[PDB]
Amino acid sequence: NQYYGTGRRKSSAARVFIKPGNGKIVINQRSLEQYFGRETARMVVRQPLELVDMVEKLDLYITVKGGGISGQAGAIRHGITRALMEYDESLRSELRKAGFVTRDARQVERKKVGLRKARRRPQFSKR
Amino acid sequence: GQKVHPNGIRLGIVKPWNSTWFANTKEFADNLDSDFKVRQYLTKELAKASVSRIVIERPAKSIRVTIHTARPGIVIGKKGEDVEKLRKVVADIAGVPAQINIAEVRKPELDAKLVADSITSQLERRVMFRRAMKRAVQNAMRLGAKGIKVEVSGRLGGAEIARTEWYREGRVPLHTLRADIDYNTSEAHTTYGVIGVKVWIFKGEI
Amino acid sequence: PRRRVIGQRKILPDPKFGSELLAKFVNILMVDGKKSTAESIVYSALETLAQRSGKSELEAFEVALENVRPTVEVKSRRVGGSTYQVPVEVRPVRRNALAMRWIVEAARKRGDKSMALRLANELSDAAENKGTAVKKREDVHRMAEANKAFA
Amino acid sequence: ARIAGINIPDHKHAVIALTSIYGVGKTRSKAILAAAGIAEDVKISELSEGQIDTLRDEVAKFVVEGDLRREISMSIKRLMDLGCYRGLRHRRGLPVRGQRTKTNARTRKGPRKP
Amino acid sequence: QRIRIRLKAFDHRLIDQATAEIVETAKRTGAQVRGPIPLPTRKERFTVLISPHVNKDARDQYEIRTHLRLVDIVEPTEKTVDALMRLDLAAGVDVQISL
Amino acid sequence: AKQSMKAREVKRVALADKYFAKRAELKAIISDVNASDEDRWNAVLKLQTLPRDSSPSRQRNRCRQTGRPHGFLRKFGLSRIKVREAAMRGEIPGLKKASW
Amino acid sequence: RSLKKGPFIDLHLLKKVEKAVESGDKKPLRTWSRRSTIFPNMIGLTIAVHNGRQHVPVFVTDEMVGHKLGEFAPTRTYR
RNA sequence: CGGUCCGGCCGGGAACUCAAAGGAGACUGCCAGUGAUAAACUGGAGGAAGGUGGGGAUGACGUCAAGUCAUCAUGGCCCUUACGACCAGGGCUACACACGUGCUACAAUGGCGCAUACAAAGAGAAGCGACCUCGCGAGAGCAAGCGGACCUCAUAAAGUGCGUCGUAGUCCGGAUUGGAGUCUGCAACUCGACUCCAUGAAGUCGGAAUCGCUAGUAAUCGUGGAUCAGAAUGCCACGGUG
Ligand SMILES: [Mg+2]
Ligand SMILES: [Mg+2]
Ligand SMILES: [Mg+2]
Ligand SMILES: [Mg+2]
Ligand SMILES: [Mg+2]
Ligand SMILES: [Mg+2]
Ligand SMILES: [Mg+2]
Ligand SMILES: [Mg+2]
Repeated sequence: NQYYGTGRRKSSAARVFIKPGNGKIVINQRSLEQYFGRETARMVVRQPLELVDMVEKLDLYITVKGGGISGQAGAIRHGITRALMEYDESLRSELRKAGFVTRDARQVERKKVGLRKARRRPQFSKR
Repeated sequence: GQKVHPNGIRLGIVKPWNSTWFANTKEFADNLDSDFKVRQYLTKELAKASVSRIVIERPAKSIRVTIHTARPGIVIGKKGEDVEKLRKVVADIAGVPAQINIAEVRKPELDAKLVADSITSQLERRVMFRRAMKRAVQNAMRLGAKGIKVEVSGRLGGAEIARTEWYREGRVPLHTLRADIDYNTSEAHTTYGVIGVKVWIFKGEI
Repeated sequence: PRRRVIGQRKILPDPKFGSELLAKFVNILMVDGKKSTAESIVYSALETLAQRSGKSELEAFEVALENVRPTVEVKSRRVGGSTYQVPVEVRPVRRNALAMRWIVEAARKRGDKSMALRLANELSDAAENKGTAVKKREDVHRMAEANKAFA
Repeated sequence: ARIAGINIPDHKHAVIALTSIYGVGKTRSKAILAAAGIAEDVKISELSEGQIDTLRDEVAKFVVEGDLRREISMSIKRLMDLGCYRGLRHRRGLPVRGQRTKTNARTRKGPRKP
Repeated sequence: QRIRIRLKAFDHRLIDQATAEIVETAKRTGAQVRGPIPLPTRKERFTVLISPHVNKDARDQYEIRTHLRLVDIVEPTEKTVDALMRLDLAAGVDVQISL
Repeated sequence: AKQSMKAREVKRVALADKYFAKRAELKAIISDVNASDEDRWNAVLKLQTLPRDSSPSRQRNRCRQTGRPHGFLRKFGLSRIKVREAAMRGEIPGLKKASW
Repeated sequence: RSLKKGPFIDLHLLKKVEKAVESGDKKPLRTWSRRSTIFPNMIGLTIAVHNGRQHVPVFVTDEMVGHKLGEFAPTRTYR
């Protein structure tokens, strides 16, 4: 049976299905390299496989919608770790310390009446 | 500073809507104007019937008015007569067929609208504003209000410089969304212009 | 900061070298939240500096930063109707930040063709302790040693 | 080389150099190098005299330079002689196409006088 | 085939009460029912200046939430059809049937 | 607004439904008909002899309670001021002050 | 400006141009149709084009064809 | 899992994403230090969230005869064959100037070309309008679907890839003007928006002085809405990188 983890960030949400055997990664039917043109973001999906060790140990099959580049990569990061903990849960202490268990709650702040943005205030003239 | 309308802020929380029909954008405006024309009609004809509140809903191709009144016999008239004649002209104004419901206002001195109108009508009679207010407060409390205030504004007693004045007994937590606060309004058209009356009544919480 | 003291956000390390320091650098060079394009310019400048100047990429960085790092500075102050200039001994963490910041600013105020070439030549100049950024440290000291009396 | 303008295009990429002519922006320049049979990123070098006079031939089809300037001035003169709103605007050094003058009409008005 | 009812209203507690009525009625009258499913709420919004003259930054921000329910009825057993079809439902609920 | 300004709208509404519902539609279609009467239609002339107040674009949305030609909202048929006053008394169904 | 299908002109002024043609010219023609397009059959006449307050005599000309009548009747006095 | 038009597409599956109605959860509760064994603070654990977690609504008694008689209402006053009322054209858009708020720039952290990955939130029947076809184009003809988690507006742009320009008033910038057109509308002269061709101003980072912002903020990138026949650089709202 599959071991699963949901992850989300900003307006993104990544589903993450774990199974043993290899260093394979398929996001939205596409390869890790193909999906993310940025190699840094590639590293974050790999991270949950650092403290927790996969080389050719388990398959992660994933998908995601919503948000953008780093939102989708953060969300997948998050969902993997949940799927790792699903597999043991002992692993956590490592994952906690990593900062990877937490759901980063920082959403974009709404645009408010009388202001140019969420906080940017119209330039003030004294006279 | 400016205070938020205490009926408005509590809609959905502890205060009901007075119009509660559904309608798509097509006819929402038409419905809303039709509501205005009926409330206006009824509010005039029943001016001396102590009408405190008119609920309107629109089931299917219908409209049914509920007239909350402290004087039901007046509104109804001998054996249904006055109800009926109202119905026949509501239905005209409304377009669709019409039904009228009548709900007793048991204790009007706890009804902010009839309190406010009562003071309004009293200023027009030439009663003194401190009296009228203070009768309202005293009455409201001896009947079990947790609190009440009534305000009066503009040219009290025909004074050249306009004034605002209020009295307040008991408790009126306006910042408590939980608080059953019954708030309403009335204008006194006097020989020296308009005197606005605001009224708040606290009836307990949740 | 009248009442509320704070800690400081502890940014992730540079993706390539795993350095928090270079993360402080890319961010400082970054503009309009273009992180992707910021680190591209920092590396190519480090790559230009590394390849053809004796390598040791992290160390090359330090040799240059070692030179623009300021030990003391002045903090303006208004006492009895007078704006006195009090020379303050500055703390290590910021010491790096000023050092990095003046290197970045001197790079954009340069004639070369791209920010990467500019950045590279600023580091090189700083590495040999010369150029604008080093000179920024020296003015800080000339200005500091002058008001040595009021420390 | 020189072309209908009797102007001398720079030495560097062709599609941009043709822009040097007056009455030839990018759309014409692209179309001509294409209407000739040349590559757009070629310099004057190797673009031989046989290939340059075959370009003169293609550009010859447009009114350009003195011919175009005359043609442009005369169109303005017309408005002015005609006595219409547009013409009065040209003759009064103010903007022709409706733009405000209470403030900011300054390209047309020229730098300000106190 | 199937009869599906779309329910929309401005008030939620009142909409699913009307939903509850229908489903139960169906379930009792031996109809088979898919749902009720919550279909996304379409909330209009309005921003209006709060002062009668000038003060452009002073505004009220209103919204009307429109709630949606899908009631899907598998078997149209006539008793069910009569059961449903003279139910007494909240006036402020708009009811649509698909056939 | 002025009684006379309100009256003007009603005249305009009436004319718009009388003429520029159907007759103007036909004339517009016929001016617009590419395939036929490319030269002698005369429709463009007749569209002009019609009352101006027959064109719908001549109509202006006004607060139905006061006549205000500014700050109008099609949803309610009112200006923001009367929208709010009706809103706070709870006379606009479904509507309340919203935050998010 | 106007789409190529239809050149615009007020009727009342057009018929005015007709009668002025056949019956020989008169004194100025009084018109408010600043919007109507000048036609070749106006070349010769003098149309008096309103400018808000007065009617400007305009000696129509070959080059005026296609233009608007209002283009020749300044509406704002700038001194 | 069965089936292959390799399309969740049809059987189905009800798991997961999401939808939305109800519920749990966070209280200095726990441990440690500081602090008069106090309140409180600080650090750590557990935890998605830690010290009012983040954002909003919520604005006390009152101050400024502050703003609105032009939203409406209204005391007093004033006009009434005119201060009311109808129509056409014009004006509110003027232009020696000055100030306030903005947009777009001066450029290689960039411009251009080709290719290409990832949003959120709204709007829609006198409406949103696909596909097809014609036009370089704005658009036009033809014509489905949809009162919408179904159809349409609608291809996000930043970014990444390759190539080019090589520090120049330029392959920067787009003002202004000529020519020719599109659509809305009885009607685009005064004064609409947009397109094609040509034009290519000032501007190479702004004196004195001065404003915003403490975190998913600033900065930057696109997206939608109200009003609205048409007319957004304004306003209100949305998420991307950060
Ligand atoms: Mg040129
Ligand atoms: Mg009036
Ligand atoms: Mg209009
Ligand atoms: Mg909930
Ligand atoms: Mg509070
Ligand atoms: Mg005053
Ligand atoms: Mg350009
Ligand atoms: Mg703050």
